[PDB]
Amino acid sequence: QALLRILKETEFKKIKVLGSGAFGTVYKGLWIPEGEKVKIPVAIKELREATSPKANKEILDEAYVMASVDNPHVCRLLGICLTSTVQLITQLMPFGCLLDYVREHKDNIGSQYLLNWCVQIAKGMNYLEDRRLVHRDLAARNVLVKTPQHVKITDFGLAKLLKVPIKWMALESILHRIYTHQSDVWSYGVTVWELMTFGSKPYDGIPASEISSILEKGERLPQPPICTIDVYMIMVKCWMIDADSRPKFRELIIEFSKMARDPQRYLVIQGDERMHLPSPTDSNFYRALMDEEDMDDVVDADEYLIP
Ligand SMILES: O=C(Nc1cccc(Oc2ccc(Nc3ncnc4ccn(CCOCCO)c34)cc2Cl)c1)NC1CCCCC1
Repeated sequence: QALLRILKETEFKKIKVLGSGAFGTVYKGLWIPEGEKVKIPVAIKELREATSPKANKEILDEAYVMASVDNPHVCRLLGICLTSTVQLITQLMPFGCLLDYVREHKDNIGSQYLLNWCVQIAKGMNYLEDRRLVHRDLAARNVLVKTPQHVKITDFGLAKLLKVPIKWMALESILHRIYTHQSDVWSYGVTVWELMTFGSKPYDGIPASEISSILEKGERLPQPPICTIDVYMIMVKCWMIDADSRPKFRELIIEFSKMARDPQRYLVIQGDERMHLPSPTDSNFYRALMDEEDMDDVVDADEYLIP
């Protein structure tokens, strides 16, 4: 019944690799809770750096807060396994990361989807601010697609305890290692900019070492071709030097929700009205994650977790 489930090595299996980078490797696999006779599709993140049994209580305390998050726009930590390594277990998000998604589907993404994703991300970020949890690493690479209609924030927590994403960071975080919910708003603006450019790399060609001086001179990310000046001004406001003058996530939810009621007024996308995204049944990203032989008689995590 534990909110943070403590999993034995025997209670999960890594089936295939999903991704690999800085902090470690993510696998698609199955959660098979002991004696419960049920198989749950999960992702498994195994951290690169070794762990000691001493820091374990500090990791568990941090992990408890991550396991406590319950919002439809935030991924919940389902379980943890601490041995020589730290392994984290979460619900498999069967469409992958949003950064990749928008790059892939740039020809079938309408203004309605883009604006709805902005709303969902702000709602998730507002929920973390209610839990007094600064994300520190919001970016489109850390948002996951549950269905084309529904995205979720991931990769928050353990950050201060365990490469620097300079181009997403607020100026005060770069200069003084100040992180707050208002620095998260700055990263949210870069995130929205990534979505609206269908996954462009921010400040392409500018080296990370020069970013602080460019921001001090007043330079910012340019207006995405699809964005009206109403939408671009929201982004610009997220990057004000004065962190207290930036929008709050609560205010962002309101503004983007208004835009989402009349989407073609705020984004100009050629052929907008005719754009459709492949369903779970019609998707080959989805069917590639799920048509494996070992992904046979499974139960979705949201279902299993009905108390
Ligand atoms: O890790 C966290 N916190 C944290 C917070 C919550 C959960 C959580 O667990 C996971 C997070 C992400 C993923 N990945 C995926 N999950 C689901 N479906 C897919 C599909 C493709 N992927 C792969 C692409 O994922 C993109 C996101 O990386 C997926 C896997 C797990 Cl288990 C870790 N903080 C770190 C802070 C810095 C130091 C190290 C800890």
